[PDB]
Amino acid sequence: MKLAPYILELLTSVNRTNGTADLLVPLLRELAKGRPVSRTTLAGILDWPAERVAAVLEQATSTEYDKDGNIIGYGLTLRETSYVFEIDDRRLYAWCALDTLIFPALIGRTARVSSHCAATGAPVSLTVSPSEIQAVEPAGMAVSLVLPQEAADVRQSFCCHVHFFASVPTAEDWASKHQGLEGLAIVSVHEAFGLGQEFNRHLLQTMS
Ligand SMILES: [Br-]
Repeated sequence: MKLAPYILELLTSVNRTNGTADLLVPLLRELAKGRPVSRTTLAGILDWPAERVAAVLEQATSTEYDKDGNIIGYGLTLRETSYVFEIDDRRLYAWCALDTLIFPALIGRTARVSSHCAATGAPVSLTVSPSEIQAVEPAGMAVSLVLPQEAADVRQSFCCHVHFFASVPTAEDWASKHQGLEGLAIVSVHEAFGLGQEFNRHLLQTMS
């Protein structure tokens, strides 16, 4: 549908803290290897002062850490979620449905994505490559969107309301019960993948 309001707010959230975009893509690529990522490793890859890496990360209040303070989750995560993101036989996870559609282009890999419909519990799965989706099951799979909020916890304000559904009508029935969610909208998974492509396009512009 008319997804400009979502594109816009998603970008404002990345652009809100300088360096977030420059750090995101390298971190996603390293996490995609399936192992925890240290702050020092990230500094090395970015050629940034440690102080700089640390400031960006402190603004990203949903970031997940392990027992050593290594990064293990930033959209893409090693900690189990409802969104399975498998790349060459490494099972990783994503914070939400839209993340699984965005990451393949950013890490340059095709992913076997699977979840369950948030309305009915039905299995859903698809193959997401940098350019396209395939093997969409069910064909009519849908995604919920809400509007991102400034200075709100990203996982609790956005990611946790952005689900896969077995169909648009199934998703729309569900949405009619959750109209308190700001900007709640239902789109097809193809529309959501398109939204991810526009996000990624703008993101790569923001980068140095
Ligand atoms: Br609009």
